[PDB]
Amino acid sequence: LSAEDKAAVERSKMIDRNLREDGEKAAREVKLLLLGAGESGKSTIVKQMKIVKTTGIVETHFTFKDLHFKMFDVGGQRSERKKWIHCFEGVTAIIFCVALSDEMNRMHESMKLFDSICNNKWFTDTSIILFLNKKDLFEEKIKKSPLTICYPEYAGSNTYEEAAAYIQCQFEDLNKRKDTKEIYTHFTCATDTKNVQFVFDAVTDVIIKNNLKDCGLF
Amino acid sequence: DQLRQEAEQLKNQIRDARKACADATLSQITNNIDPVGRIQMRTRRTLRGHLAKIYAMHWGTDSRLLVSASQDGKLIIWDSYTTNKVHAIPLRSSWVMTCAYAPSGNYVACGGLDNICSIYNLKTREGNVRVSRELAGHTGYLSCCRFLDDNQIVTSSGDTTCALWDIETGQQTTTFTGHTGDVMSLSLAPDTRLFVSGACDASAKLWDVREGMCRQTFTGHESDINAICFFPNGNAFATGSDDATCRLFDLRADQELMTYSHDNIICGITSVSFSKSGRLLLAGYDDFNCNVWDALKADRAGVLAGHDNRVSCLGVTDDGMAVATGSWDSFLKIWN
Amino acid sequence: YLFLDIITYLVFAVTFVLGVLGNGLVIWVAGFRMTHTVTTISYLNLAVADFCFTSTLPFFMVRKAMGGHWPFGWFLCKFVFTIVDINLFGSVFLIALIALDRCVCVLHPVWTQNHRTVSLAKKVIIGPWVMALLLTLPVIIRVTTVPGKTGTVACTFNFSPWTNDPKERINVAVAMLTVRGIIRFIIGFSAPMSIVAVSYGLIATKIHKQGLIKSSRPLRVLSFVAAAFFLCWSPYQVVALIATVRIRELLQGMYKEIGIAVDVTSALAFFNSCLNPMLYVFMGQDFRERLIHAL
Amino acid sequence: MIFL
Amino acid sequence: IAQARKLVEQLKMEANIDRIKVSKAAADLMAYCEAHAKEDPLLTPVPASENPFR
Amino acid sequence: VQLVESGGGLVQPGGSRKLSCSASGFAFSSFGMHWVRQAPEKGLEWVAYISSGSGTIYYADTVKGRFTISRDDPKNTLFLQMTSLRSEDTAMYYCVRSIYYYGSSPFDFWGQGTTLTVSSSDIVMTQATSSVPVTPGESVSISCRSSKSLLHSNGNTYLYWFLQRPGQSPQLLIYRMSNLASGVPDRFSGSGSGTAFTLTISRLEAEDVGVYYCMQHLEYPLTFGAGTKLEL
Ligand SMILES: CC(C)CCC[C@@H](C)[C@H]1CC[C@H]2[C@@H]3CC=C4C[C@@H](O)CC[C@]4(C)[C@H]3CC[C@]12C
Ligand SMILES: CC(C)CCC[C@@H](C)[C@H]1CC[C@H]2[C@@H]3CC=C4C[C@@H](O)CC[C@]4(C)[C@H]3CC[C@]12C
Ligand SMILES: CC(C)CCC[C@@H](C)[C@H]1CC[C@H]2[C@@H]3CC=C4C[C@@H](O)CC[C@]4(C)[C@H]3CC[C@]12C
Ligand SMILES: CCCCCCCCCCCCCCCC(=O)O
Repeated sequence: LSAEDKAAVERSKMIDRNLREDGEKAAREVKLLLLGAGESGKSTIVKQMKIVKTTGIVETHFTFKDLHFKMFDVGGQRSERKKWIHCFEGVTAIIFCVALSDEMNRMHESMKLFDSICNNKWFTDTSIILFLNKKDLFEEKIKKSPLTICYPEYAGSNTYEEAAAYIQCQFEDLNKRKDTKEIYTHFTCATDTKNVQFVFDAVTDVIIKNNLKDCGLF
Repeated sequence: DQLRQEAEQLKNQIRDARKACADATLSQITNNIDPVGRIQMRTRRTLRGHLAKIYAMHWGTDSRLLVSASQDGKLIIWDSYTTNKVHAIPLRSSWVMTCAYAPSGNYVACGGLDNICSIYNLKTREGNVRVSRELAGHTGYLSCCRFLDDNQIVTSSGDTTCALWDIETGQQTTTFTGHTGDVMSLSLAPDTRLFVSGACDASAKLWDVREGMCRQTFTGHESDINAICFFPNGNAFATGSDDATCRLFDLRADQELMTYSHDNIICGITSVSFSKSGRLLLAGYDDFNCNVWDALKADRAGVLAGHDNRVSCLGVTDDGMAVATGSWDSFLKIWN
Repeated sequence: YLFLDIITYLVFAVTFVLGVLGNGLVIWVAGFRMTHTVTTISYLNLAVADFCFTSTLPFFMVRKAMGGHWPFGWFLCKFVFTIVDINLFGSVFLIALIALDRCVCVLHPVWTQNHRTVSLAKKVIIGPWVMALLLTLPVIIRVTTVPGKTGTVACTFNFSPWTNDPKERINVAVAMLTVRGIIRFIIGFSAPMSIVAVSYGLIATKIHKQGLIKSSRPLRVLSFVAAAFFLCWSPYQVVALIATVRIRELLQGMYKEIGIAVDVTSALAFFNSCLNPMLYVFMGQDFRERLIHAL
Repeated sequence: MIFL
Repeated sequence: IAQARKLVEQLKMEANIDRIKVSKAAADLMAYCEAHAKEDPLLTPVPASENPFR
Repeated sequence: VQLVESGGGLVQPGGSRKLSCSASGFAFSSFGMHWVRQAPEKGLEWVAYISSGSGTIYYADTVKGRFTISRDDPKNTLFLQMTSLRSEDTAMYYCVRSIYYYGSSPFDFWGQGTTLTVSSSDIVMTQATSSVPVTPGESVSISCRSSKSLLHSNGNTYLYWFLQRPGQSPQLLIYRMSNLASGVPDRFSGSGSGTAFTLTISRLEAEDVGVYYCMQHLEYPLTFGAGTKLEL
């Protein structure tokens, strides 16, 4: 049967208890993946956090209204994204930063990256939180530049509101999986609490949907 | 300029020489030997305790202890005979993608998206496992690492380069730069003089550990190479790629020998491993199943089924007595 | 009157076979083929209770078939009826607990993200079983076989064995059956129905006011579950209350249609233990996929 | 629950 | 350019390499595969005594 | 690595006394602990054992009831409470650490021990020889014998060898009958079979003189057997 094997089995069971405890502790964090096209406002978004050894992946931790957030930035990876993008298959949400101020066909690159991410085979049922940044520079440029430079098929008036709505619709019309995933859009503001409140509301919605699916009601 | 055309004519000369040095095919020679019997293996043990996808495993040299790495942030040492857990090492970064087990049995290693290879000492007077060294010179994610002689380790990364380190100093003794895409895997030769690396440029390269030079380059695949393994002799190796085929290359003929593919399978190959005598070739697939091929006749001699998700890692003991498979369903299985 | 008897026999037969099968497959799939979660643990407890109850139907069948004779012994009757009562109480309490769990998950997502764990589920699922044992102590204390003078033997409640005349035993039986019926109508029926109704009403109200991408499927499944529970259980409880109000007159054989209504509605009440596996585990797609994966 |  | 120089030099070093016949390599490969066929527990299953996994 | 014991002295018979053992320099919570006593001029006796996590406790038959062992992990403190002090409980007590997994070496570090003075076992290990004069540079062979076979179904032979130098604690030399301990010269070696075992020393030095003990770890009580003095 066992002579010293009993002590080894007891050690195994203590290790199992520790593993279960650590897993339960880790599963209560809300994980977000932050993406963008070459500093589109990621720095500002991370600066809106309230609360070097590595150069591969950056981790930011904060806490809002008793809910714990961990946000992962992989900007400094610059490898082939399809070799490691499947490591984030089960993240709660994807924050996507887009700068409105642009200027050589950079909005086009942002749209292409959003198309690649939103239609990815690893990110079906994953919701996107789309942040639009630098609205004031956009104000000034749209005052002294026509939107036809980027979008030649624009027809609406050359004021700010129609241009912003048109850009938002142009991004939101890239969602092929309209019956599975939802997109929550927000124009970045200068008030500290409002961005975090928007993220918190979207995350609560996604949590409710996941609970409904898990219970078998969805 | 004429440098590009010089390279083109050199390539034409090399391929013409390779065509000249070919007489027959391995199939023509092998079509008279006894086809091995159909293989039926069973699940002897199921190792459970990981809570997320398993990404790598490696056997100890005594064919009883094995290390596994999971993105729940954990590195577990398993006793295969009794399914007992010997050690559970927590990691600073949870985005681990590879692990190695030292031939002496004194150290383990792991790395991932942190671009750092961490080396842990398993035998300390304090009675716990402590991190002993952190190698940080790569600008891309670590994809593989293998120990050499308890003081030298070879690593490959997504920045298209390989490196040979010195553990106690922490400095890159050698750097190998010949690839154009991310390096995905490497395997050490039995004599530990040479090694082979596969990359996302669909090519394989043979490096000499001494002199830090590249001796040979093999092509033929259509997509990224995800796995590589030496033949037990040390004169050939096998590669698996995303185009749903395995290939066998020989070091001395500088040429492909055989292609293992079936029209009923279309998904990529995640891992590949030889048998003790080299007669069998095991390959893990995205279709949740492992295939056992006849390494000489190219016939699918068996199937290992039982995992509920992609089979990510594969290993064979040094005495050929068992096979370990690890999958994204967070379970390890022993087959015999 | 033969229509009632044949329909009762058919209901017992189909309930036994289908419930045993369904609950056995549910236990097999949920307890072995899957990794345990809170939801799977709750469904496993429900399946265990339903199976352990449904396994005892042939005893009811052979007692009714022989006209009331209990061919078995003292110990076997005590054991089988203790099992029956424990499993029925556990089933209703676990149904109420599942409803409350769904309500809390929908209404307080932040709390469940922080405190809904497998250890907590393990600690919580002890409550229904202990409550069932506490409520079932009377059946293990006072139930025994008694001989009917026609040469028969039937096993029932013996509240006063220390006395022989009917004069005191009638009063003792009336009082004990009255308190038993009150405890039954309150605890076994009103509380679970109230919990299920309030929970699913709150879920429907929130999911319809705050707005989702779609709402037909959750509402349909919730309505199916609640309506199935209510239809299966309510008539038996109401007829048992009618019986226990006039329980004294029943013992002297001046009421018989009450007894026949009781023994007909009992089959409908037991049918819920057979309907539970479908409505609670096979309305989900993944469970069906695993079931068809197994062969 | 049962009505004996 | 320098990179083209390095590439041409690498292919030059790769060109002057002795190559054996493919038939001889295949013969050696099958000879090794058959010389060790006895010592393969996966190729040849063993009874429940030599098996350490139950 | 330090284990320091405290709490000994002179005790009137029938009283109660508490000994403590403080650990510093290792992961105390991962180790099981043993109390082992040595009578004046006699051999070693195993007293008590508490496992890691305090889920398993073992006592010898001669101390059952009146002895209790326990640990406190945050302070790294093992301790033993004794009541009804008889006259056979005059001894020096040793605090020993041991860890159990595949390939580990138990019983590897011994404390210093405290003297307690009071005024007034199905397996037998028979180490036959008392004393053996030796000379430096000579090969020596100590032998040990067991009533039961120490081989187990899993292939292990649970025999251990300890050396006690004059005036110090014992230290492990060989564990599981053939595994040399860490920090022990290759001069020592061990072998045996089933019920007969031997420890062989190739060349001998001045610091090899002491008492040698064999120990069995196969079953519920741990029994040593009287030591073999090795003088010169
Ligand atoms: C009245 C008669 C039928 C009693 C029969 C009891 C049986 C059918 C029930 C009662 C308790 C149940 C077990 C409770 C514990 C576990 C562990 C869990 O992982 C599922 C399987 C298993 C093993 C259950 C299987 C079915 C079970 C054994
Ligand atoms: C047989 C009757 C009378 C007694 C009822 C006790 C049984 C049915 C109950 C009581 C406690 C329950 C178990 C408590 C622990 C767990 C948690 C998880 O690991 C699987 C379910 C499981 C295993 C429960 C299954 C059902 C259970 C075993
Ligand atoms: C119809 C009724 C009787 C069935 C519903 C069962 C409910 C009311 C009972 C059954 C189990 C009970 C729980 C058992 C475990 C605990 C212990 C502690 O952690 C908080 C209270 C809590 C959470 C109890 C709250 C009430 C509880 C949830
Ligand atoms: C089947 C176990 C699931 C665990 C949860 C089941 C219900 C137990 C009690 C939950 C909370 C009750 C009070 C709700 C309000 C709050 O918690 O803030």
